Amino acid sequence: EVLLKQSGPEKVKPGASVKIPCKASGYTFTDYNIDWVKQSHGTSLEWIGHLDPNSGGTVYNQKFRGKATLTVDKSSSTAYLELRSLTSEDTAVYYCARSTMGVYRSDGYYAMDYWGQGTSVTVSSAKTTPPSVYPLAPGCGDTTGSSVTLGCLVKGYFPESVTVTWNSGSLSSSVHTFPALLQSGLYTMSSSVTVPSS
Amino acid sequence: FACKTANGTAIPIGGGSANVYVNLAPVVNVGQNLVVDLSTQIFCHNDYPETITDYVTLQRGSAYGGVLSNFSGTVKYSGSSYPFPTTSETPRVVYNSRTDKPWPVALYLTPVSSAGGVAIKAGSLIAVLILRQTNNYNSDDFQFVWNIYANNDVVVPT
Amino acid sequence: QIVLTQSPAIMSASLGEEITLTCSASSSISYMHWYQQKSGTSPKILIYSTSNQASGVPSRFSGSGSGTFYSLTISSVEAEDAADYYCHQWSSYPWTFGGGTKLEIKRADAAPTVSIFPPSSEQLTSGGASVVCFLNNFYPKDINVKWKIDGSERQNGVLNSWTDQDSKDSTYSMSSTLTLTK
Amino acid sequence: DIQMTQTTSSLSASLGDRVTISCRASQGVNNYLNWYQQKPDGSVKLLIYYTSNLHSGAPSRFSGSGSGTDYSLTISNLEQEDIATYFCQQANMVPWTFGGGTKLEIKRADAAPTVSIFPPSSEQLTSGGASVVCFLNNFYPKDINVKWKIDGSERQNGVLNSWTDQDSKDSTYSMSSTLTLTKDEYERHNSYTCEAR
Amino acid sequence: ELQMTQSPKFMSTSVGDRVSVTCKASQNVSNVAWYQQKPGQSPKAMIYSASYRYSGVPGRFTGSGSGTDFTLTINNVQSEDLATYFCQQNSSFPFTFGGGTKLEIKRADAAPTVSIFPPSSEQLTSGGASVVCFLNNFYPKDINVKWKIDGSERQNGVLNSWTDQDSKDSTYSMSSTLTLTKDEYERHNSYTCEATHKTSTSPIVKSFNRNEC
Amino acid sequence: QVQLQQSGAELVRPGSSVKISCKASGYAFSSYWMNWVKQRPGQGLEWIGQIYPRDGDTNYNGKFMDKVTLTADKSSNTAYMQLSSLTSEDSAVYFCEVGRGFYGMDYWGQGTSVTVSSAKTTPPSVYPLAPGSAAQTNSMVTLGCLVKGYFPEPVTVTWNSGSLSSGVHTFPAVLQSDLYTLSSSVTVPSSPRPSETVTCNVAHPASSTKVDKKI
Amino acid sequence: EIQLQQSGPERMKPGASVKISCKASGYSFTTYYIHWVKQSHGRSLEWIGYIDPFNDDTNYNQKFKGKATLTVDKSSSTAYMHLSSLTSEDSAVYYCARSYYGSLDYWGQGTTLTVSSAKTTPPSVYPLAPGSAAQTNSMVTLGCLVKGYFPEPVTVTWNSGSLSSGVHTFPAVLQSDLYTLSSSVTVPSSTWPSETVTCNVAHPASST
Ligand SMILES: *[C@@H]1O[C@H](CO)[C@@H](O[C@@H]2O[C@H](CO)[C@@H](O[C@H]3O[C@H](CO[C@H]4O[C@H](CO)[C@@H](O)[C@H](O)[C@@H]4O)[C@@H](O)[C@H](O[C@H]4O[C@H](CO)[C@@H](O)[C@H](O)[C@@H]4O)[C@@H]3O)[C@H](O)[C@H]2NC(C)=O)[C@H](O)[C@H]1NC(C)=O
Repeated sequence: EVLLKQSGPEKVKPGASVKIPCKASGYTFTDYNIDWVKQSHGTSLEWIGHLDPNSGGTVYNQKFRGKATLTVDKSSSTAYLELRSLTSEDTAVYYCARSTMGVYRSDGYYAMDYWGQGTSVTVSSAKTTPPSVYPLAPGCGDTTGSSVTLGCLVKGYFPESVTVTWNSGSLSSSVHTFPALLQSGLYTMSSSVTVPSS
Repeated sequence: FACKTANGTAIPIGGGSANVYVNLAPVVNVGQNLVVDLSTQIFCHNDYPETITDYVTLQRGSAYGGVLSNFSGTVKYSGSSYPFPTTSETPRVVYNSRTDKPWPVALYLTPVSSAGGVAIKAGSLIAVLILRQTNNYNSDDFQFVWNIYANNDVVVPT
Repeated sequence: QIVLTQSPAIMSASLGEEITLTCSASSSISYMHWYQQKSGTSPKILIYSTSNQASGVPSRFSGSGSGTFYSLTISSVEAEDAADYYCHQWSSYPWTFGGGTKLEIKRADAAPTVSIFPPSSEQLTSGGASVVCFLNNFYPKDINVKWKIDGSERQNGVLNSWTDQDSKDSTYSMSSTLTLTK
Repeated sequence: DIQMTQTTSSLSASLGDRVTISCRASQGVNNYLNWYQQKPDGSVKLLIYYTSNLHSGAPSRFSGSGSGTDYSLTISNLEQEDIATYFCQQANMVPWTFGGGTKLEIKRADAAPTVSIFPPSSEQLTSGGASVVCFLNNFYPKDINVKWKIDGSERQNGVLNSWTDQDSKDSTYSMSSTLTLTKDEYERHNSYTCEAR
Repeated sequence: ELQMTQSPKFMSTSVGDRVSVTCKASQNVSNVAWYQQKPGQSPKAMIYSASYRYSGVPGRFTGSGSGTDFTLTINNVQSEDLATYFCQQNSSFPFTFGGGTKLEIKRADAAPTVSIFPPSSEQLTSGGASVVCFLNNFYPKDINVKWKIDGSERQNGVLNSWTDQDSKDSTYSMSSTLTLTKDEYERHNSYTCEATHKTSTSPIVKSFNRNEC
Repeated sequence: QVQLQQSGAELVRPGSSVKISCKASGYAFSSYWMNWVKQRPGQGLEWIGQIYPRDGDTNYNGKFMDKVTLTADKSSNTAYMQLSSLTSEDSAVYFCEVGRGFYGMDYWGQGTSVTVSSAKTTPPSVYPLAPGSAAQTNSMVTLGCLVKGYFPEPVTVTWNSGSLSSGVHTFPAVLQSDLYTLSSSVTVPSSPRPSETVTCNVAHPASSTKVDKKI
Repeated sequence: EIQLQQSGPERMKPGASVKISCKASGYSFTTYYIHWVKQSHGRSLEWIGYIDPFNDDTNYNQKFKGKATLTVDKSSSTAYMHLSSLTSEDSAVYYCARSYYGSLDYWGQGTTLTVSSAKTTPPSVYPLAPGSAAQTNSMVTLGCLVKGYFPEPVTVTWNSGSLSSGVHTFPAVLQSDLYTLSSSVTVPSSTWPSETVTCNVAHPASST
């Protein structure tokens, strides 16, 4: 349908710059406007700015005036957010959204009605590290019943972006995935899956 | 002949003044229109329709505040359009019923090349429209003055 | 700048009940809008212009208010409503969001299903040692875990990881792990 | 509703003349008076609006003046391009009303009609029909009257008249008159004449 | 066109009396006005909306009635109220007035003094003739006049003139003129004038003969 | 004050047209309705129509629609009524009236007389009237001066140059063969005929002729 | 530039209903009003009504209320006129026009409507020839009568367009719901009967 797609998670060094794309499809790009929203600390939300794809005009929140720049590429139906001199306070998830503003609406419906999945930005000088994946199996005291549970333990990776799929997607239910935690500067997470005795 | 607004405030017989607060679209693009539709806000009627015909015109329309500085456009009135701010009196609309009828006025304003940022401030005055009512009966000539206020801020992308 | 305040930050309700959320503004605004964000996704418009259900929204969500006080009311609360709600205004510039209000679902208590896994041989090859204990599918959220290696009370080096409230049966889970050296 | 009346249906003129077309309203209009031009091919254009304002694209020869109930349109230096029909229209009250129209004409030296007559052909006679056609070509001015006679007696039924517009070459007019009779009616009479004056 | 009817066409009272003038309508009317007219003057409005007086109207005049029946009331006439009164309605097009109601004064009865005159010889010189009859100072106003020639009735060529009520004697008068040619006047001998009025028990007859004058 | 001033009397010919006026003063002429009323001699009042001068609106009577036209002039504050094809039915007095829009007020013009006649100005003929051979067997007698065949009205008659101010009855004239006929009576106690040869004085401004006669 | 495009000509039967369109281009569609005007055979102009494209409020002439309906589709910048219960009086030319400052500043090209119960018919061509002797001594006139065809138009030429001078074609007149036409040509007396003149008539509707 209507889809907005942003880049995957980005890891940057302090003082550097990043540019996040957002590509639209399933609708006429120039018939709507674009908004950018920042989600910091996992809960707080604040509007960054507003853009008009026809002319490239922008409305900025004065809080972000010296930090963000909004740009568009009309031919490719893509909008860009660029962050200038990244610091630790810039670690957040950034959203693009289609907005129905810019023109008069008979029903008075002015909203961000479609959101792209966010782009997580991490601002750190640490080195990226591959994960250490280990399997988890029951001990020889299980007293196996009708159902058994197996899991996977992942330790010592960076930055915080890890996905886990069980049975190559054949098991999309009864799967618990646990949030990552910082352990000596490296993230560790786990997941589990429940299957019958078969 | 007496007119009132949608929130209940009324102007009695003989003319007077009132305030109207209109909800605008929060964003207008360059080359697009800001629509201020007052046919849903102002309504009037004829008190004695069996023997008197009432004639109504838009005598004057003036711009103020951010509309004056940042916008230009026209006004829609009874089957035709005229420059806003107005330069003369419009044709006449006939009122011949005791039931309320809309005052068919709408503004169509476009941003000028220098418009940018917050173009219209919330709670500010944007226009004053004068309603002139005459009749078919005597020398009555009354002015119903409407002050138009913005209920929110409007921004223009630069 | 207009500050929107949502209080209290987290509230709870039971299936089929009726609950209301409130948003209060530092100044008068003409409209209020509501967004919903479930776990692991982006926000979604729910109520616009203080009273209008967005497209594809059940009629059990409703809004009302004026001036500096607005509210969003959910009737016949369902398990799908465990999410975060935000009030939004664009009447004044710049546009701002609310602080957020998490909705919790009360339900019947349930015991946890416990599994224990010895350290893997592959991990022991690398020189490390960590035992992971899974506590699955329980309620309420708050629960304590005590570890027992050998005969002593090894009350050190434990990491606990709660999950978000399930969206189908309103239960929690926890991952408890103990990391040491072989 | 407000009635609108134009002074003359037709008005003769010549190239280089100054032409005046006047309009009158039954009720005062508050200068909301418009002038339209229609070409013979049927296309309409706006010339003057609000009694004095040239519409963008109109020639500068045209001008308007008036107030209250009397209005006029003035053409400064007439051209062959200006030979058209003109309408006044008021927009002070609903419904909008139009004038009757004034059609411009080119002045010329008057001419006498050339009269020619034709009996029904043998093909129509064997088909059962019978029509006599009278031609009056290249006369001036437009106004003319034709009466048909049968065996000395007048006839005032079964007569169709057709007139052409003013010629663009010599500024003359033409008209045809046809009288249709059944075969027996045509054959039971002897004298047919076409008189035009 | 609504028909407004007044009856009777004449009313007679005396100074200080109460008189009520009633107007009848053919439909329903909401507004009825009353006007007063003295001879040789334009009408003067009395009452509007069937009850309310106009500016400069004495309190003696009062109005009443609704729907279809209406009435104008005069409390005590003062000899300034002796005029003709019309009712009017504007509630539908066209506006229509009433027939009118003339006011009079009730005095004692009187008899007409019939006086007949022969045609003048000077008139006969020109070939014309017209016999005349004067019945001045009679009351009331109901009276009939006839002419007779040689004892024979001749109801042709007779013109009659009335007089309005006298402002001094409150009486009436009449004039009867019978026009005849010169040669038809000379072919008869005697002429007779007849008069009968409301309270005339017996007719009053006066006559003349030729060569008597 | 408010005042309506009408034009003078018109004497006109059958089949012709006439245009009478009514000039307004003391109020906003253009903003009020102006009514026209016709009063035939010896009958009641008829309503002709009304006009609103600012916009030219008119409302006519069905009886007078084809004959009457109504116009107005804002500059001179004058209203016009025009009659066409003047038959004998059109001889009456016509009034202008403004009452609607003023609370408890009503104003009329003095009226204009329109006479439809085909005759021409004619000096009057006076003929003395005498009683029969003696007095009327009493102390009272009657005499009279007869005036016939004149046109148009009015004529003023007096007896002995106004000396006889009592017992005098002048009767209104009556149309006869397109000519008027007026007669007067005088009553004298001095037994005239054979006494005093009473005289009457008659005037006719229309022809500027003054005639005196004796009984 | 601003253009208003109307649909093509129509030919309905009595009692039917007809829809015509007017497509606006070159300006913001909803900022102005659209009016409709009728011109009958006889060239008198009649105002029908207007419609606001922004919210579809309509105003009609009392003469046309019930018979006519105005609608708009702001998605495609098109206005529509619907006329119901068609009679013979309804045959005219209909116009759409934009409105500004109390005037109709831009007009469409017009749509012709024909209401008739007749059917397509080839015309009957009848030659015309002089009577006794010659019409004059140096100038002669010949004719060509075209009787009983439907619908308009018919096209007449002489000698395949060779005689482009001294020719007159009179407008068609309806006779018993069928059109009639006649054409005249004048030639020097020495050319005819020395040469040959042939009346050429084409009726596209009947493929003649
Ligand atoms: C026949 O004669 C009647 C006279 O008896 C005429 O009556 C008058 O008609 C007019 C119009 O129908 C009436 O309306 C005007 O008055 C009202 C009310 O004010 C007056 O009336 C009250 C009741 O009598 C009094 O209590 C008041 O104190 C006051 O005297 C006004 O409010 C009207 O004006 C308002 O309405 C019109 C139309 O909506 C607007 O145009 C105005 O600007 C204003 O808003 C009228 O002015 C009138 O009351 C009534 N009576 C009198 C004495 O004049 C009747 O019209 C007439 N009929 C015809 C066909 O001519």
